[PDB]
Amino acid sequence: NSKTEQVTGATGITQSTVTAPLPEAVSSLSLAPTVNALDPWVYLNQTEVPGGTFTVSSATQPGSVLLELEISPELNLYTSHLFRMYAGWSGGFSLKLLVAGNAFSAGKLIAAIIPPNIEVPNSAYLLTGFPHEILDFRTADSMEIIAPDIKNIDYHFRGDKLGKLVVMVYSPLRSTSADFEIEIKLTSAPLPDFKFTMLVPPIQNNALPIWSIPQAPPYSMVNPRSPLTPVVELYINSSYATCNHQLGRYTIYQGAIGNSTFNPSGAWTATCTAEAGSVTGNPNWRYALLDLPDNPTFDPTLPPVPRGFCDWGSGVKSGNKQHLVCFTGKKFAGGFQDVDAHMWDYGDNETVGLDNTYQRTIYISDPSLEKDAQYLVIPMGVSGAANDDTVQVAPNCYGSWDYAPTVAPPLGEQFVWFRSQLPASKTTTTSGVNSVPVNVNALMSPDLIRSAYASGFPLGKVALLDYVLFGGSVVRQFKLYPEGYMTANTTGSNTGFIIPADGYFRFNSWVSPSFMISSVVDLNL
Amino acid sequence: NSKTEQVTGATGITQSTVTAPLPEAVSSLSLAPTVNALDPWVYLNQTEVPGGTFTVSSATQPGSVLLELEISPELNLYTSHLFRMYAGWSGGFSLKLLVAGNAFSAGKLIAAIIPPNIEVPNSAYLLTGFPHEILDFRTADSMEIIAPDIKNIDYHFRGDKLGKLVVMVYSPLRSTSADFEIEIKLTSAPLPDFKFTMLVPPIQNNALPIWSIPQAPPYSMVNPRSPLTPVVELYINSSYATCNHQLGRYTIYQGAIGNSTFNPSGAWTATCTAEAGSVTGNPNWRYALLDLPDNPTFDPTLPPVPRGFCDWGSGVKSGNKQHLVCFTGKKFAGGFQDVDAHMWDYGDNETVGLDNTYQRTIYISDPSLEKDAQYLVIPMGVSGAANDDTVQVAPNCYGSWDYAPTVAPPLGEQFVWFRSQLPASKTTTTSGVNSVPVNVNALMSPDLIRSAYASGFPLGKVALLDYVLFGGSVVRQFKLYPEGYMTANTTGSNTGFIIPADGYFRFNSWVSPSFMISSVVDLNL
Amino acid sequence: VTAPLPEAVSSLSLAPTVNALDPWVYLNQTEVPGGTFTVSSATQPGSVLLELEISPELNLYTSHLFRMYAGWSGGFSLKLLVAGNAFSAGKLIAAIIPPNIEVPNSAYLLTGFPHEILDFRTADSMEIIAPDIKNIDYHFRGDKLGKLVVMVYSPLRSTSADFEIEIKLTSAPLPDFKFTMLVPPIQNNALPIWSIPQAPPYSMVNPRSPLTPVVELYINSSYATCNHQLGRYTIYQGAIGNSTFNPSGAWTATCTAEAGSVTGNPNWRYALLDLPDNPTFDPTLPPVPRGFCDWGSGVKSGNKQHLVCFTGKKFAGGFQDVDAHMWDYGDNETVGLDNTYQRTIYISDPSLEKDAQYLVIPMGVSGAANDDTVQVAPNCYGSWDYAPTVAPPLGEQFVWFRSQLPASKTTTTSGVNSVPVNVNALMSPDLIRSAYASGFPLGKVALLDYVLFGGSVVRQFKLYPEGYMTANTTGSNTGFIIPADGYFRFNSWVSPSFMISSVVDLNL
Amino acid sequence: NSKTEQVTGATGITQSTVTAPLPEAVSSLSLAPTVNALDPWVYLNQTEVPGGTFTVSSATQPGSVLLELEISPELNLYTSHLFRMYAGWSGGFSLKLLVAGNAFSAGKLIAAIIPPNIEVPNSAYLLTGFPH
Repeated sequence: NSKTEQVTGATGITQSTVTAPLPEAVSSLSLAPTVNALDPWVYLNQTEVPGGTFTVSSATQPGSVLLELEISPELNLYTSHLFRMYAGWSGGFSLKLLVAGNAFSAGKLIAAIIPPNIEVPNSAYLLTGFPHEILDFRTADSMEIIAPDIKNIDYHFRGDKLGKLVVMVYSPLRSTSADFEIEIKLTSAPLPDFKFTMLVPPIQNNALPIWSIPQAPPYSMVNPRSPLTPVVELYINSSYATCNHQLGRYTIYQGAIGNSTFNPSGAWTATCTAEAGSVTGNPNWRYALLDLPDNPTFDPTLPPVPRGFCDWGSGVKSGNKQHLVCFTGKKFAGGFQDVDAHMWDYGDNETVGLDNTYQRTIYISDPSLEKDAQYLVIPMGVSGAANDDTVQVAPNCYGSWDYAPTVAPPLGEQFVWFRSQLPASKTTTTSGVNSVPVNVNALMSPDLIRSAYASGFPLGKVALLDYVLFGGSVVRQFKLYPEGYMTANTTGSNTGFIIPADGYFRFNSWVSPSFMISSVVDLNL
Repeated sequence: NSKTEQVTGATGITQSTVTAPLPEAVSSLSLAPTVNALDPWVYLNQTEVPGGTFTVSSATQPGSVLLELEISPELNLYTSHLFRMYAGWSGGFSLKLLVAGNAFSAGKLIAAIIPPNIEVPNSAYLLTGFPHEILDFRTADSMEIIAPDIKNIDYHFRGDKLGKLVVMVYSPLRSTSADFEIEIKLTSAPLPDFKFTMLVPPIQNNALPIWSIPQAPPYSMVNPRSPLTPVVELYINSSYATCNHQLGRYTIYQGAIGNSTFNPSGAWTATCTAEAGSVTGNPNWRYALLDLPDNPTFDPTLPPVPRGFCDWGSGVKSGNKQHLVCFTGKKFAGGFQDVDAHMWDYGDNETVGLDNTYQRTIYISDPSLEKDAQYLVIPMGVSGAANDDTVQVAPNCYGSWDYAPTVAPPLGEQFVWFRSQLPASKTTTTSGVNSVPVNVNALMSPDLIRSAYASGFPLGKVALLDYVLFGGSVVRQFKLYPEGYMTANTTGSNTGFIIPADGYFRFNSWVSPSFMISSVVDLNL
Repeated sequence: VTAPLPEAVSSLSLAPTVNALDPWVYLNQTEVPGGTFTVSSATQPGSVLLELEISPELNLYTSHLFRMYAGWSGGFSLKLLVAGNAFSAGKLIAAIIPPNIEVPNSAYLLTGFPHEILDFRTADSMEIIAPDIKNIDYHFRGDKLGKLVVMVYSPLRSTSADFEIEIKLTSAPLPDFKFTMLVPPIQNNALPIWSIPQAPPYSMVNPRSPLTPVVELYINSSYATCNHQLGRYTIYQGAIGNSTFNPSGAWTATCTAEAGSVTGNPNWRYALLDLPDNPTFDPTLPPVPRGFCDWGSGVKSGNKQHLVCFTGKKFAGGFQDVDAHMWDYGDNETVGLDNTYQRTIYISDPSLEKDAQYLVIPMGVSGAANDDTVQVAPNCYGSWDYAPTVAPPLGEQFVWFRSQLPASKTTTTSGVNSVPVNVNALMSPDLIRSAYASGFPLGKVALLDYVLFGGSVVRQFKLYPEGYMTANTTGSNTGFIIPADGYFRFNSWVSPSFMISSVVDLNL
Repeated sequence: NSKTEQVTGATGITQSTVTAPLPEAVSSLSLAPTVNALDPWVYLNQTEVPGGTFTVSSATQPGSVLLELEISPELNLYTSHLFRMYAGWSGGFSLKLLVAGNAFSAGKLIAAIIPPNIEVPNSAYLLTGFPH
């Protein structure tokens, strides 16, 4: 049907319609062993769907899909919670489309039902070929879409392909003011024919509807790329548009990726085997060969480094002017002796095949090194001319082993880094290397992703996180991606922006990867 | 009613009775805003209650309470899961008491309903003063107890005092065989009058019915008392009947306790301020005074140490024969210079008030230390004559600050320690201290407790954990207490028992603190 | 009759042909092919005793019939045959797990599923309805199916002398059970009955000593594990580790020189075994020629024991001066080469010139080598697929195929001297042949009768799909004699937790 | 049918059942030249069959067959004697299985009818595939 409500002041109308673009084939549930009814009050209340908020404005509708949601129990909060203790489900949902339109705007919206195994077109013209419903910004407030549960079986087990709701702009938004926006909110409630099938213990791989983040401050976060230094501040740099690190790379799906580990402190120390020969032109740059306890046969499919070993950058070919600093000793017997700060770097300069690379072979700048002895390596700083930027860029990774892929934030927003201050190691005698102060940035702390593992991310959504500072305002707002990085909308460049690490993360909602954060941090200080 | 079933072979009978010791006053739910019905199949199935398993054998019933369970939605698995999305509840439960009795045994059981705000007596004779039901081991298989929901209000909000089921042995078990036991299992299902009241978002402080532990191996666990060394093995020592550590002390309720921290690697390094004077008789044992960034005014209510600082033991008064080893440098400018392995210990020997104590003041064994300069301290080993036992016993804690209380395992079971091998720091020149190899044990890794925080422990129960080794058998079985330690039943002494750290923890069930683990590890190798 | 989960008759309107069963198959209760298990006082609570997929394999007749049909539908009726006693008490839980749901490892979680409490006092002759849970009209092959899980709820305690309760499931398809789409009877479901060919053990080849006939089945209390890479076969992928189906043809290998002479023993010269099947030196491929010897000598040994092989120089179309030389794996100074099943070996002979290719035919052991030393194979490292170390369940010991290697005595300076030694193998390929020809039921273990003396003496062994036989034994013995002239007779399919009633008395 | 008798002293029960695992197709004897009836008292008395005694104890059931008897006039003593003066026979037999069991023992027995030209399996699991 359709209901028309005259707005306050009689300057327009408001249409609230109920539409069923596709007739529903109600499953008889004949093969369902049990038909588990829901709480009748679940049908009667409408909850915001995860990822069902979008803002239509100018510079919108070049062909984009505003929201695309699978018709499933995950739409409603209470059905999503209930499904954890159930094995099957059936029945459609009542999709309520809240539109914050105005009588003095212009433009149209189209929402369509897309059956399973059908790709979503990137054109409203094609989208009109689906069971659809046209919406006008001048008079719309709420479209109740009776979304059917399209299926060729009596009830869904987990993993089945499901129908989708796709909403995109049909005609571009127009308004006199350039700042006008259209808030679009979608809420769901199961249809009265919705049922669950078997009672099962509430342990599932399905993501929790709400992720509860412990109020752990960022300073209590271990820095994967600098375990011995606490995280002191959250960092944003417009220059750092790309991360290639192998440490601090944790993914919601397949655990720690690249060379990352869940115990950065325990995996920070590594041992290397000494061999004869040195870098050409530098007789004291003795070659070393890192031990691979997890890859004893040195399979190319396995990482050519110990797990969690340092991935700091030292420049392309910069052995003359900068290096890496590690504590180096020799294991005499039941321990290491004569441990001192030595000078080291990856590769051997010149050949780009293995220099500035994350391979097995390294060199240590001291003549007393003798072969084939085992030597301790604890990377602890940079010495010659290294700054924050050169240590930010990790050495490249080659081969067939599963290294962490290079990632970049979507255009318009920057990475948020866990920044720690690495102190310098000054020396007054000739036994040191006289390191230099430097800051180390990591994409992501292991523990917060660990907290995310228990709940999990709905597929496929990114977590919108509120970062609360000193009891309420100011509240910063970030997006956490399942790939293991966190971003924020920015204006300006401000290479060196600082956010205090005294706050705590608070889960806000699930949003699409293309969602724009309403709260934009101004880089310009 | 009562049903008598003749056993197979006619060598006895089997009584399955339904009893209602206390009549139920069904709440009219007149003030309930909504009455949310449950899935009818929830009423029809019986699930094992958390902590509702006990084994009656010989050396039982000296007055003990076998099980004591509050009548609440937490009894049933599905009601416990459902209650997370509800604000109130009402109605009783159908408590099914499975008894694995035999016709050729002897003894009796008594189960009673105890109203709220009434203490549980430790005598069956007193327990007969409650609404009770007598059970005989010869003929019992299942008593259905209609447990009422005793209340003076229409429905329960969270936090209300609830009635209890208490089961204890009425007459001692007797059998010809000395190894005979009585498995006692209790299962619950809500009564048909059970209802929920308001629909609320499923975010509550209530503990999850099932705790999902990630399959993180113990070697990937950070060692709080030795962050730089990975956990290599799980350790059991019959001698270690008491732990007084301030690191590795994490509690499900109030976070990290004592001096423990969630980032052991980041808090391992500390700085001290040098002052004039040395320990009497040792001019080179220069006094040092640890900096307290979190306690700048040095309030006695706050810890007199930096968070997460080393709590290793060095003996009562043993400065002559053993010490602690730390890397010590002086912060010249923007970093520390001349960092070398130095010799240090808590207190100043002699006075027990501050020596072998966890207070602010320490001494460092070098003459070149000058005051009042700031010095780096990274504890990394022990030098003189320290062994595993002396480092196991942490220095004592005094004052009004909230230090981690000394804990001991209940009689019959021993602590399970996260053991790591700390390598020695040998020196060939005169600039070292020549440390000694030693092992460091911690009660509990921070991350596993962190995983426990998301789910939480039901109050008040301990988690029974299966430790699976190399794909199934052998499966070791431990109890994890909310205070932050893990135990196991043992036979023998075997000071130095070793359990591989390659497994993973798997949650089994919730049990009472007094529960005896069926799987007993034999200490004698 | 108890039904934890109701049966929903699946109409079968979409079935092309509804193939009705023989009506007498419904009326005859038949033992479940694999639903046999034992409960003992040593069985830990919460341990899974029986995992049964609700499929046409629950009944002997339907299991045989299913090989002709592409689809099926309908549940089963299960009857408990509990050989209980008057003295034991305990509980069992039988839960119905719907498809695509993981089986929990604790009784606490298992009680969440539809279930039934089985008390040994009254569990006998109790009827269990095994529902067919599906959202489709009928099942195809390879579809996920519901499970029947039987777990110990209360441990079996006895008021008298301890007894082991034996429980057998008996099944009959429910009257709604139907088949669809007749297909040729070559389908993948394992045969409910396995017909072992009549062949004595002594007619089988010893994988770890092809040249020596197996003359004994051997049980040792001290062999708690097996790390061999030879004689390792599985029902699923056949030969595993470095095992081969032609041990005799794969026994000989060749090696090449290195220009090295071992640090400490100049007479010991290394060698690099060539890998015709691994010429690209792939770490993920075995760094050993296929089927090559995996005898063990010890750790940091060599001054007291080695391996003996026939070594010759290949000149042209043959070999030069084949003589018994004395060899061993890896070096003798580093872990990862010594006592490691890898490419590098050393041969004790002064004359081993540059880049020459030398034949290697392992033949025995020398020095202070013992049966125990050769029993333990060298370790395996790397990412190449090697056979995992296996151990029998507690209370059961491996049954070995024992051979008698004769010594080789030399009265001159040419050649070395060997010591008599016995070599054991987990399994000859001959027995497994028909086994994976017919297949094993999912998760079940073949119970075999070793018929001896024409039937007067019959030993019972459990043949695991992983490729070893275990025997229930009492007492301890460093070596047990079993004649190899008998033959194996298939008894039934049992769960791996089943305890063999007939116990071998080792201390005789 | 089935009859349950309570043992003396009430320390157990005793089941005496009558079972017909395979329905009998009674021959009409249409081609029989004469149908020679037996003494009615022969049907009424039960005689021990030759070879129909076995002792089940420990070290038993490794797969063995305790007894295997052909259904023939040789089962009964009087029918065996009578068959000597007769050329043909038809009809089944009432096989009574005396078991000296006790309530405080454990174990089970399976008895099956095996049709002609079918080999006897050496496994109880296979034997369950017969009318048993």
